Amino acid sequence: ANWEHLLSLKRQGDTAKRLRIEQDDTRLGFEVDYDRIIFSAPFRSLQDKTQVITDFVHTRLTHSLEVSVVGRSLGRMVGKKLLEKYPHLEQVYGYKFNDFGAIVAAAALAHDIGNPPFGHSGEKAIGEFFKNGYGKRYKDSLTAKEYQDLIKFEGNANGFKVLSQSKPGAQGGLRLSYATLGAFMKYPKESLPHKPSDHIADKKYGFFQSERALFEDVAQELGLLKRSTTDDVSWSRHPLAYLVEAADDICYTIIDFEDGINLGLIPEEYALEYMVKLVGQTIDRNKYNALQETSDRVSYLRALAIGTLINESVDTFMKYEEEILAGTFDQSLIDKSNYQAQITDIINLSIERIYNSREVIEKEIAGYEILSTLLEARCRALDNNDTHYNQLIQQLLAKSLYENLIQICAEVSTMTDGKALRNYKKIKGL
Amino acid sequence: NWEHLLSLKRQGDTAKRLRIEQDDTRLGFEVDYDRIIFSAPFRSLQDKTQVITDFVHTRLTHSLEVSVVGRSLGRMVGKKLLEKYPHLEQVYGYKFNDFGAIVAAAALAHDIGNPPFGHSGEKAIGEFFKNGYGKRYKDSLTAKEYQDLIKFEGNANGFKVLSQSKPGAQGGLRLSYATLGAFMKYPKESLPHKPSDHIADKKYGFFQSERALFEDVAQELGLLKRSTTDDVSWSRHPLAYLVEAADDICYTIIDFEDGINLGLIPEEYALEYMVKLVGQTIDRNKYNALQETSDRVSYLRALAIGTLINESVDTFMKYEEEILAGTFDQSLIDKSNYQAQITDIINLSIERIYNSREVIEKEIAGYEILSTLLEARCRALDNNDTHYNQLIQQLLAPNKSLYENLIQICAEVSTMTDGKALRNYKKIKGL
Amino acid sequence: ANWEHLLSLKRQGDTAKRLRIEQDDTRLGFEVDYDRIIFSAPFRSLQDKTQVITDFVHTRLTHSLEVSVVGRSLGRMVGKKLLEKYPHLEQVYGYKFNDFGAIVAAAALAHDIGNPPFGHSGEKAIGEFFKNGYGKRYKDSLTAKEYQDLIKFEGNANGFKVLSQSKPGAQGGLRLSYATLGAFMKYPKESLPHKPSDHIADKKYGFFQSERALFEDVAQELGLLKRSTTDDVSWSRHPLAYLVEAADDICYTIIDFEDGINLGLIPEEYALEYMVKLVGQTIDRNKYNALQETSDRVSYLRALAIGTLINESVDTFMKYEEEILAGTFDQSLIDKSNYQAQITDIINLSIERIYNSREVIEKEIAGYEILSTLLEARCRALDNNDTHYNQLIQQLLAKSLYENLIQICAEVSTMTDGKALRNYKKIKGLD
Ligand SMILES: [Mg+2]
Ligand SMILES: [Mg+2]
Ligand SMILES: [Mg+2]
Repeated sequence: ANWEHLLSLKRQGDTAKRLRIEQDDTRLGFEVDYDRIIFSAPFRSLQDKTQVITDFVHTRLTHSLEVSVVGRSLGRMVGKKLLEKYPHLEQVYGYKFNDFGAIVAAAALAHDIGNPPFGHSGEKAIGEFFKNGYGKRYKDSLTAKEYQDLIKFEGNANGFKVLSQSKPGAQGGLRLSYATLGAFMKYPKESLPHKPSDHIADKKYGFFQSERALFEDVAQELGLLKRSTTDDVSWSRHPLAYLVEAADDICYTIIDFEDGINLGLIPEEYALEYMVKLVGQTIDRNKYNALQETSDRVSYLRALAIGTLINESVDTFMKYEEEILAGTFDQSLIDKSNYQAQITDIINLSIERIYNSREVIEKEIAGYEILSTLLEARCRALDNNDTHYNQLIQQLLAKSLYENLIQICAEVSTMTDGKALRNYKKIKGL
Repeated sequence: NWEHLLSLKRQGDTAKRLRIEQDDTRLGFEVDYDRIIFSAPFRSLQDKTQVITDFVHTRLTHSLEVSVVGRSLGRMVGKKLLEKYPHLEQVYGYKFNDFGAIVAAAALAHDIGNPPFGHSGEKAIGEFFKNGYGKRYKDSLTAKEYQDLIKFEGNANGFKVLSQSKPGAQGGLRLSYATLGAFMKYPKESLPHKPSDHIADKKYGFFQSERALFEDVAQELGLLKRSTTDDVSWSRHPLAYLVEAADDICYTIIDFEDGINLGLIPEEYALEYMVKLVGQTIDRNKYNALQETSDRVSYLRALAIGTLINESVDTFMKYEEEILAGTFDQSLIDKSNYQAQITDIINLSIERIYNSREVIEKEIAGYEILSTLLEARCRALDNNDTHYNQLIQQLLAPNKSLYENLIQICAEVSTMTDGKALRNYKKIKGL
Repeated sequence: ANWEHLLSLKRQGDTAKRLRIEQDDTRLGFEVDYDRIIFSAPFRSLQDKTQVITDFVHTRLTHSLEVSVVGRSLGRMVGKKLLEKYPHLEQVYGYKFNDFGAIVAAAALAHDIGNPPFGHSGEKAIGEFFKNGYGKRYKDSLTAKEYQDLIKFEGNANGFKVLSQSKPGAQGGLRLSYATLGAFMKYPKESLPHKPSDHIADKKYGFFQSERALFEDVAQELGLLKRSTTDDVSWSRHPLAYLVEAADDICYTIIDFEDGINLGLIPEEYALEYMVKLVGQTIDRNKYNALQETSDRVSYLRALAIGTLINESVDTFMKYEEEILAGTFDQSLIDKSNYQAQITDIINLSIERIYNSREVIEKEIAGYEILSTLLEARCRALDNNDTHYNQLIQQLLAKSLYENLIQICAEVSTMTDGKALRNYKKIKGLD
C-alpha cells in the first residue's frame, strides 16, 4: 500500500482525478466531509438518540463530537510525523498535516451514525427477529451473505449505508472522500465468513451486500491490500482506521468512567485510584486539591488521561507504521498500551456498575419489544401490501426482496428513540 | 305515490295514521326528531370525535349541522312539491314543514350507528371476521349473514340502533316509516355486493336481523322493487336523495372549514377553492374586514352551503319524476354545476386531512382497539363458563342465535364512545 | 386426637422435644411466631399490596392485622374455656389461655401472605396460564398432582410455602411452631382429588407437592387424624384452624360491608337495616344518635357486630369441641351462626355492590394480562436460558422442572403491586 493512493480525494461518480495540489485550501475535500456530516439529517437525529443512560444530557451526539475532537488531534499528530517520514507526500503531492486530522475527525464524527437505538441490544433484537422471529421465513429466498446481513445486523455496516446511500437527486449519499470512507471502515469484510480469525478487523463486518460494489470501488481507488483467499471478499484496514478506532476506545473507556462517577453509579473514590497511573506525570495536585466539585475533579482527570492515551497511541502507530501499511498489524493500538491493566479495570468497573445496572437492563428489555414490533409491522406490510391496514402502516413508517429487507432494517435503525417509542405506541394504540 | 311515501306508521301499529287526523303540536315527523335528540345513542355522540380529535369537532355537531341543512332542503323541496301536487295538501293535509321534519330527523341520525375511527373502524371489524378470529364462524352462517360481518356497514348499524327491540322497549325509537325510508340510502341486503355502479348499490343499508323490519317499511311506503329474487332490494325513498345531499354538502364544505381552522389546510387556499361556489354572493369588502381566520372561513362556508342547497333543490325538482320512478341513477350532487370544484375540495381534504400523519396514527390505533374488543367479546361468547370470560361479560355486555349474538357484538362495539372503547381496551391489556 | 400434641412447640429440624412447662414465658414459642411474621419480608410487602378496592387506605396489611386481633380474642376465650374443660393441660403441662390466643393470632396474621395480587382472579390468572396459555406445554412433563398445583394454583398453599421455604442459610423458613402451622392449615389435603366431598375443609387444598413431605411432618407431630390412606393424603383439621377461619369470615363479612359504605358503593341507609339484629342487645342508642359522621356510626356498628359474632363463635366451638377433636364436624363455625340469614344478606350485597362493581372488574381483567405476561417471560427464559433476551429477563426478574415452575408461581405471587406493574411495563415497553 501507498499513502498517495490512501489519501484519495475521489468522490462517488467522479470521472477525473482530483489532485491534492489543485484543491482550494478554503474548500479542502477532507474538511468539507466534516461539514457535510455536521449538516446532515442523520447526524442531527443523534440529538434524540441516547447512550446507555437516559439522562437527557448524555447523547450519542456529544460522544460522536468528543470522539471527533480526539480523532482530529490524533490525525494531526500522526500526520505531522508521517510527513517527516515521507516528505514527498508534502513536497510533491501537496498534502499537509491538518489533512490527516480532517480525515480521522470526519470518520470519527460519523462512527455511530448508523447504530440502532438501545445499543448492542438493539442490534441483537434486529438479528433475533430474522434468526428466530417472523423474519426467519425469508431465509430460503436469500443468499447466505444476504441472510447473514440480517441475522447479524451490524450498526457499523449500516453507517456505511447511511453515509453513501443513493436516492433520486442524491447519488452517493453524502459523497464523502474515499480516504474518509476508508478511515471509516473498521471491518473491511462482508458478513461471511463469520469471525475467520481473532484479528480485530475480523470481529465484525463493515458493509452489507447492498454496499459491496461501492466499497469495492473505494478499496481499489485507495489501493487497500486484498486479504481473503476466496470469493468472500476482505481487505486489510486503511491505516487511518486505526486512529478512528483509538479515538473511540479512548473516549468510551475514560468518558464512560467519568459519566458513571458524575451519575453516582461509580463511587467517587474510584476515580483517583483507577487513573493515578494514567495521570501521574502530568497532574497538578495543588490544582486538583483546590477543585471543590466532584465533577470538576473527574473532568480534570479525564482530560489528563485522554492526553496521555492520545500521545501513547500516536507513538504506537508510528512504531508499527510499516506493519500497518502492509496489513500485518494484528491488534488495535490501545491493545499495545502500557496502561492495559488500568484500562481493563476501568472497563470492567463500567460494565458492572453502568452496563449491568438495573436501569440499563430495563431499557434494553423494552428496546427488544419496541424494535421487534416495528420490524414485524413493516415486514407484514411488505408481504401483504394490499390490505387497508398494511397501507396505513406504509404511510406511517415509510426493488429486490433483500433490498427491501435491508432498507427496512436501516430505517428502523436510524429512528430516534422518541420516534421508535411513539410509532410503537400507535401500533399498540396508546 | 307520495301519499304512501309520507307514511306516519310506527312499528306495531294495527290501524292507519291519517295525516289529516294528527295533532299539529304532536306531529309524528317532528316527534321523531325529538326522540332522537333525547336518545342515549345520539347523546353518546358527545364523546365521539371525527377523524381529527380537537375536542371541538364532534360527531354530535356534524350531525346537528347536517340536520339543519337537511331541514332547509326538505322545507324548500316540500313547498315546491305541494305546488306540483296540490292534492297532497288540500285532500291529505300535508304541509311543507312535514318534508323538512322527515329529512331533518333522518339526517340527524345518519352517523348514529357508525363505529369509531371512521372507515378504518368499519374495515377493522370486517377484517376480524374475514381473516381474524371471526373467520371460524363462516360455516355456521348463511352467505348473507357472514357478508354482514365481513363487510360490516355503519349505515346498516344505524338502522339497527334506531329500531332495535329490547325488553320494555319494542321497536327502538319507533320512528315514522317515512323517516326510516328517508334514512335508507342503500335499500338492499349485504348480498349481492355492488351489483351495479348505481349510487344505491355502492353499499347496503340493513343487516339480516333487520330484513323483516325493512320489508315492512318498504311495503308500507310502496317503494319500487329492484330485485325479484330472494336477494331483496328497492328503489330509494325520494327524500333519501335529500338526506344524502345534506351529508355530501356538509362533509365537503365543513371538512374544508375544519381543515383550515386546524392548520392542516393553508388559509391561502380558502378563496381559491371556494371562489366558484361563492363568487356571485360574497361581499368581498366584508370578507376583507373580518379579522379572524375562523370568521372568514365560516362566512365562505355559509355562502357555499347556501349555493349548494339552492342548486340541490332545483336538481331534485328537475329529476323528480325519474326519482319517483326509481330510474335516477346518481346522487343530486353528481349533477351539480360545481362538481369539478367539489371534487377539488374533497381531494384536497383527502390529501391534507384524511392522509395527515395524526389521522393515520389514530386509524392504526383504532384497528388494534377494535380488533381486541371483538376478540375479547367473541372468545367470551364461545366459552362463557371460564372466570375470565365471565368478567369480560360483566364489563362489556351486562344484562339468541349465533348470528344474532355476533351482530349484537358488532353493534355494541360500534356504538361505544371513544372514551369507553379506549379505556376498556386499556384494561383488557392492563394500561 | 389429643390437645397435648396439638399444642406442639416443635420447630422444623428440632432434635429434642420442647416442653411447655420449660419455656421462658418472656420468649414463648407461640408469641415469638407473631414477631417472626411481623418482621418478615413477605409480611412487610403487604404494605404495597392492595385489596379489591384501591383507595391506598384499604391494604391487605390492614386486613391481616385486624384478622389477627379478632383471632387473638377467639383463641383467648376458647383457650380459657378449654383449660376449664381439660384442667391437666395447665396443671401438668403448663399451658395458659394466652397460648391459644397466640397460636390463632399468628396463623390469622399470615393467612394472606401467599396470595397473588388481584384476589381470586389473580389465582385464576395463574391457573389459566398453565391450563390454556403458554404453560400448557408442560402438562406431559408433570405428574397429575404437580399439574393440578399449577392449573388450580392456590394462595393458601403458596402461603404455606412462604412460611416454610428452606433456602441456603435459612432452613425451615420463618420456623414457626407446629401448632401455628397446624392452625394455619384450613385445607389439610393435596391438590388431588379435587373436592372429594362438600366439607369446607375439602373445598380447596392447603399444600403444594413441593411442601407435602413437610406437612406430613407437621401432621405427624400434631397427631392430626388421617382422613384417607388412598395414597392421596389428607387429614382432619387442627381444631384451632376453625378459629382462624372464623376470624377471617367475621372480618371479611363485617369489614367489607363497612368499607363499601365509607366508599359510597353501599348507601349508608343499609347499615342499620342489615345489622340491627347483630348489634341490638349491646348497642347504646344514645351514643349512636349523637355520632355525627357516617364513618363513626358504621365503625361503631362494626365493633358491636364483630363482638357479637366473636362471642357466638366461641360458644359454637365449645358445643362442637369433641366432634372437632374427632374430625367429624363438617361445617364452619359461622355456618352454625344464628345470624346466618343476616350474614348472607350482608355478603350478597357486598358481592353485588363491591365485588361486581365496574372498578373491581376492571382491575381483575388487567391482572389477568399482567400475570400472564410475567409468567410467560419467566417460563420462556426457563426454556431457552441461552438467548440474550432471556438472560436480560433473568437479571431483571430472578432443580426439577416442577420445582422451577412452582417457584416461578410463588415469586410472581409475592411481588408487590409496584414491582409487578413496573416490571410488566418494562417487558412491554410502556413507561
Ligand atoms: Mg463510539
Ligand atoms: Mg356525515
Ligand atoms: Mg383474609
